[PDB]
Amino acid sequence: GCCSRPPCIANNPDLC
Repeated sequence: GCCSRPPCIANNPDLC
Protein backbone atom coordinates (compact mmCIF):
# COMPACT_ATOMS: atom_id res chain seq x y z
CA GLY A 1 0.00 0.00 0.00
CA CYS A 2 1.01 3.59 0.20
CA CYS A 3 1.29 5.57 3.32
CA SER A 4 2.11 9.24 3.30
CA ARG A 5 1.91 9.15 7.10
CA PRO A 6 3.26 7.06 10.07
CA PRO A 7 3.79 4.35 11.03
CA CYS A 8 4.90 3.58 7.53
CA ILE A 9 7.65 6.22 7.96
CA ALA A 10 10.19 3.52 8.61
CA ASN A 11 12.01 1.62 5.85
CA ASN A 12 8.97 -0.10 4.51
CA PRO A 13 7.98 -0.24 0.78
CA ASP A 14 4.47 0.97 1.87
CA LEU A 15 6.00 4.37 2.35
CA CYS A 16 5.19 6.06 -0.90
